[PDB]
Amino acid sequence: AMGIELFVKAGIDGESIGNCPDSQRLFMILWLKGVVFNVTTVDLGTHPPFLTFNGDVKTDVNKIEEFLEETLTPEKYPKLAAKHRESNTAGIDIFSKFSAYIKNTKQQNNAALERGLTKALKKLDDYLNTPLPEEIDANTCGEDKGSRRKFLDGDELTLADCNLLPKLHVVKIVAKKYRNYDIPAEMTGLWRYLKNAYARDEFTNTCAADSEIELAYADVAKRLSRS
Repeated sequence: AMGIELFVKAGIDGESIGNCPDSQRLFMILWLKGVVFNVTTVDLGTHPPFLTFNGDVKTDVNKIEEFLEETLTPEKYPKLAAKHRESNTAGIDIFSKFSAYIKNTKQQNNAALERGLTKALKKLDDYLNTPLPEEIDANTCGEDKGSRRKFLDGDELTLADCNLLPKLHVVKIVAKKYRNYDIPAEMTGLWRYLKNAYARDEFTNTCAADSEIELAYADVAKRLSRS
């Protein structure tokens, strides 16, 4: 861990964190590992974020994630992988559903696309509200016999969170700005998940500005013009 330089996307200001979920993903991982590293916002354009370890460039985001978990190990660094297989697949279809929802221009399809995103969101809400086996044994579940854990896998942030949280945040900001869509408040688990993230510095200080995210989708998202 002698040399760790992280190159994330830069915002319109040229210095701030720009909208790039993959960037926030790796940023959060390094932060949660407690390792010494440097961040440099650069104009990556369409190029993905990357990092250099001891001068050697690392590429991909999934491959970079595997390297960091395999290199920064106990006892000096905490293992950040999720213990439950289900935690790594919750909400995987959300971003895809959201993108098709906000990229649509025909009003005749809006309703269906919206239900698509909502259903994807409810599945994620369901997992977060269903107590994990540990909580059931521990009797760590609420009076509603409902899960009250803070994140996907448990009460500690994991690689699954570093991957999902940035996309989920983007979905919330953009879908609201360009469709006036709100993640229903009845999805108590999902909202409790999001609020917990906003309380942790590792997500807050690695997060792009609401205006930055919105401006980023100004061309991507389309207005429901055609019937």
